[PDB]
Amino acid sequence: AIRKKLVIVGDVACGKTCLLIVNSKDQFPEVYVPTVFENYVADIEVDGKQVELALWDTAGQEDYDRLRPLSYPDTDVILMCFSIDSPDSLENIPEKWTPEVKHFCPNVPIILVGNKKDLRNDEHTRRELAKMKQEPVKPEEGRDMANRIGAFGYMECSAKTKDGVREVFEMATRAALQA
Ligand SMILES: Nc1nc2c(ncn2[C@@H]2O[C@H](COP(=O)(O)OP(=O)(O)O)[C@@H](O)[C@H]2O)c(=O)[nH]1
Ligand SMILES: [Mg+2]
Repeated sequence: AIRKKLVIVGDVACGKTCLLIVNSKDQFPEVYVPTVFENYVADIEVDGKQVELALWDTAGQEDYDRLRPLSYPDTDVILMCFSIDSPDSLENIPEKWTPEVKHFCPNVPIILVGNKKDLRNDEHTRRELAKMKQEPVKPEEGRDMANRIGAFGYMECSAKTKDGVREVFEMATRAALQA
């Protein structure tokens, strides 16, 4: 079996841990975990190709800026996340996440992921953003950002509804295998 390491980064609350936890065989309600603390492994076949992806979660706060790089050694693919209900989280993609990842993970492919796709048409989300004269991120904005940062691809998903989640991890596996 081919062994690859994946790291997920992005602002706190943008859905990183939930995205990884969709893959987990075992589930544990009413426990909030800042990061996946167990050795969670994704088993993905890509055209008769048994690949095991170790999934590494990260803490996005500024307080962890000096310890977060402990997660980066020997990474094979990055999931770089923002959330579609948070224009601020997209702004931090070029300003914080891209230079940090390119520095610690040189030449490692980046999948840019827009999380919480279910919230784009959600009435409450629309109202909360609208009161500050904001709106959910549009797909064209994610595509434009993937171009600016040189990402391998841009994909949208919802850990809540599960839409797009498979594609994220299958594309991350395809990315990890090119090197
Ligand atoms: N509506 C919706 N909420 C989500 C989704 N993913 C995560 N959440 C919620 O967003 C909050 C933060 O998620 P979490 O995975 O802990 O974010 P992290 O800080 O990036 O790890 C939690 O309350 C989740 O229930 C999603 O796809 N859709
Ligand atoms: Mg988390």
